[PDB]
Amino acid sequence: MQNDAGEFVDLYVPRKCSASNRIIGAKDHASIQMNVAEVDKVTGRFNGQFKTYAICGAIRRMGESDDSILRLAKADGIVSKN
Amino acid sequence: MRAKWRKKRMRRLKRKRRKMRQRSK
Amino acid sequence: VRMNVLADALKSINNAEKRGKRQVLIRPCSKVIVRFLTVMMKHGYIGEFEIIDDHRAGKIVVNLTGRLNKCGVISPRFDVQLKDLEKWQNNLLPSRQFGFIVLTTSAGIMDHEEARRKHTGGKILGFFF
Amino acid sequence: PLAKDLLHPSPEEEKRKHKKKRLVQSPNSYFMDVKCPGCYKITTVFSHAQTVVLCVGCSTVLCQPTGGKARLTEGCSFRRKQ
Amino acid sequence: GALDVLQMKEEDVLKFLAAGTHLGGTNLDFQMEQYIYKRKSDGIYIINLKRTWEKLLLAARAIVAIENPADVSVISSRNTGQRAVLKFAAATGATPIAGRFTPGTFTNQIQAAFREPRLLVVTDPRADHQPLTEASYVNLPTIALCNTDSPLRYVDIAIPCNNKGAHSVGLMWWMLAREVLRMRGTISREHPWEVMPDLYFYRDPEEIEKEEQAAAEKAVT
Amino acid sequence: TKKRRNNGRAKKGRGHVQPIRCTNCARCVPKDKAIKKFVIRNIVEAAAVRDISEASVFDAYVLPKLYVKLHYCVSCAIHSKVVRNRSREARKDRTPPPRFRP
Amino acid sequence: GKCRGLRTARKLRSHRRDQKWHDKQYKKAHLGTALKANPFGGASHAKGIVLEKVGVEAKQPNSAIRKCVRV
Amino acid sequence: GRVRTKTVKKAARVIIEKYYTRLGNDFHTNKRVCEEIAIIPSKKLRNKIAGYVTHLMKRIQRGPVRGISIKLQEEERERRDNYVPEVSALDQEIIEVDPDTKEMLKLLDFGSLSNLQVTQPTVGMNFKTPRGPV
RNA sequence: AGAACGAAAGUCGGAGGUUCGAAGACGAUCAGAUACCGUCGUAGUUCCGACCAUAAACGAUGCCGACUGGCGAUGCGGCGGCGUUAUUCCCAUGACCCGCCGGGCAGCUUCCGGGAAACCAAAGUCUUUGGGUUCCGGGGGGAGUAUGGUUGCAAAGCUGAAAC
RNA sequence: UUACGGCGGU
Ligand SMILES: [Mg+2]
Ligand SMILES: [Zn+2]
Repeated sequence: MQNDAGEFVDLYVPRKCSASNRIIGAKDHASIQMNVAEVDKVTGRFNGQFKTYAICGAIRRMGESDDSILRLAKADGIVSKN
Repeated sequence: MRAKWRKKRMRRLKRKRRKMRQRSK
Repeated sequence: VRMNVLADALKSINNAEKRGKRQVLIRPCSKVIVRFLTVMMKHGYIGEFEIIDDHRAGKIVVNLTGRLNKCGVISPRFDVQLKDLEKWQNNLLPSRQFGFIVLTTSAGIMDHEEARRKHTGGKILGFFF
Repeated sequence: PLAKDLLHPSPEEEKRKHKKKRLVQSPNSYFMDVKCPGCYKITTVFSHAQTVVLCVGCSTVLCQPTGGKARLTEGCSFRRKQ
Repeated sequence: GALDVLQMKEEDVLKFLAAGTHLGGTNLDFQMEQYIYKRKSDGIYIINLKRTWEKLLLAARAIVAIENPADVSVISSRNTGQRAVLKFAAATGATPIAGRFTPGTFTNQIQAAFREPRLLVVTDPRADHQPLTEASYVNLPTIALCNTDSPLRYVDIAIPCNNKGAHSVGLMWWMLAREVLRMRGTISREHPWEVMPDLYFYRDPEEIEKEEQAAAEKAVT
Repeated sequence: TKKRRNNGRAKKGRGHVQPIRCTNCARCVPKDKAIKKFVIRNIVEAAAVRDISEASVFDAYVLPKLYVKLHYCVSCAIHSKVVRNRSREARKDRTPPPRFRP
Repeated sequence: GKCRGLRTARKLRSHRRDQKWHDKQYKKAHLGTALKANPFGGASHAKGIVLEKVGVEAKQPNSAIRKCVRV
Repeated sequence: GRVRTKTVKKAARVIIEKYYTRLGNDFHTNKRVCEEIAIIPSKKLRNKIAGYVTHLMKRIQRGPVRGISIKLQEEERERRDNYVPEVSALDQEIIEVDPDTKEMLKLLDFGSLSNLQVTQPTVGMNFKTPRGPV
């Protein structure tokens, strides 16, 4: 974690969500890491690249994952912008 | 013995040592 | 009957960030809570915030982020010296690395690390981490 | 509902709320124009009036107060001004 | 979509409105206030059909993102949506668990139906909440084509269409099945898809075998 | 252990309801504690109806109802069996039992 | 709960010097009447003559004749 | 006392599923089938399994008992796999709608496109059944 | 510090005394019934004027302030609405229907959280501890007793130990 | 309707 000599001293850096930006633990088994597969501009077919979004399990169990992934795809290449 | 019939027997008792201590003027 | 409008301002932040929300609403302003929030803005725990200026003490909408844990207050505004500031750290900070208490000096509302560089003591105002 | 942009609302959702508790406070009142039928001056009575208001020439009833919003007795040349 | 390739395509909206799917009426969940338009004069709520179109293309993007085709655990409990699931999974090559979901299936690793997917898709949230609860433990996203009633705890790409009508449920499986194979190379995207959506509608009682073969004494007998 | 959320008595914003007296044992209970029952039983004991119509001078005579409100203490509600011992997670329901007229 | 504040230390001190009179092993060290009460009287040992040998009985689970004197 | 045990009711479902075609609705023939096809240890449960197997043989030829044998198993492919109709109930060429649901497909940019005549839901608000006990 | 109102029972004075009914009498029941049951019944209930200041006076939760989920309602106003309905043959008002706003007793649910757990949307914002401020608890007994103070017509209340 | 009791330590 960037010590005095600046070398990486940690076990591992775990994930963090993008709905409430909390730190998903090693046992938070309600936390999805989901894939959204976009298509190219011309043929509507799976060109080969996608997107990844993590949702922490506490914000899942609360009730607004669908409110979340609408909004965290809203800015990010989606259908709407409306 | 109940709590209120612990009172009544020790209310009947304290109205006696208020009277026997008053006996010896 | 609102004794300490700072403490309500920070309690409104503390409950609404653990829900994970992006925005809050602080109802009465003061010139001691706008200078409070620009301390944790220049250290980047929160971000943009508006002063919704009405003619009385206006509202404040803070765009929260999600870098924050607890932003409490010290409700007695104690005095703290510079031989005293080291005991306030290891009572209520999570570490010696990060977090800040914030004490209002005679020279302006500053951190604890900014104050010991300027080498003035003042009254403690709150803490955030 | 984690990220409702509560600084820019639709003003007919902001119309639903109290006269306090709004993003900026505003009364639910107005001044309104009243012409008695067969007279020659507009009267500009407040909407939530409280007294038995008399007119200038035609000394008769002009508006009658109630719980909230004072009732105009006769159907008059009436509109919500400014 | 963002393109014209993935747009609303007005002619198929004539299958939405020939299946209902703008029907709610009773009342609404507070986290499906976003997919509403208004209450009718009847007390009934109607649904902005571009919102259920924008999520359905978003939900079909989720299935194509799964590499293994025999992996999206497609489940249902209520009867309308049991014929639909079983040849959804025959169409796009998925894994169907129809009827009564056996509790302790996704993750109790001893018995025979120990199936561990990487995505899930539901007919109804509150009528089938037992897999919703269990998919929260193998950290596995679910997609529930939810009505204005049904709650939204363990769901992720919840489609706001309908879950109670007979023709309503079967079209939404059809419209999703047409799309998930259109993001694959199957449907040629200009020519229509040949599987007529009457195939996905819930079965009547056994008055079937009278009326269909009483219109077949000139082609068989 | 607080057994019941409302404490048997369905009052909220009061200090004192009118104490009414039980119907068979004449015991004093408050008005909203009492196990209420309202009986609209026919007076004729409807086995005994086509034994009086031969004796009736009228042909379509509407037999009168009988209107009694029984209000109980909880002690003589159980022993005379209008209420019954129940279970934990089936106490929190305020519904009456089914009717079933025949 | 607690009144608090920077200037209220008179209330917080005249609340402690009388809520200290309610725990016992302070109270039998400062109240005085429990200092006279013990026969040793703030001491550790005492001499005394023996007046009577007695045998008391043991408590509820045991049964024995414990021997004592009457100093 | 007639009620039949588990291991007889267990061993009948393993037979009659797997040998649905090698049977009949006769007790005395299916008695001889059951000894031929699986080792029964003694005579009493031989013809007591056979009785319950025949109890299903007059039965699973009528209705949907757990009868996943091939004659049932391919039969519902006349139902779910077959039966594509010639008229689509998605296509009536006329659908009747509401004045607000054409507001919904006016901002969906579709008001001038298809036929779509309306039937307005009437004056009312007589939903929400009269609440409480009577 | 200080005052006010305080159920019942109670005490004092005067009216009144139907009913119920401490005490009491008597009959039953019982080994024994000074208890349950039965009958008669005094003080009391009932009003008036003076006193007493206690109750499981219980939401067993001091008051004030904020923030933090949802839904269906019920009560009071206020605003706006398809309509049916009232004299209404039209108006303006009442009734019902759909909402929204504020305040009130509340309710159903939930993994916001909390808790020893029952459970509580406050008993939550608490080892990530600090929004005011009041009273009060420190193992159980001895004890709400002893003494003193004061109050009271009396009963008793308030203040309240220690030996052991 | 009546229906009370059960020596001390394991
Ligand atoms: Mg008692
Ligand atoms: Zn009774």
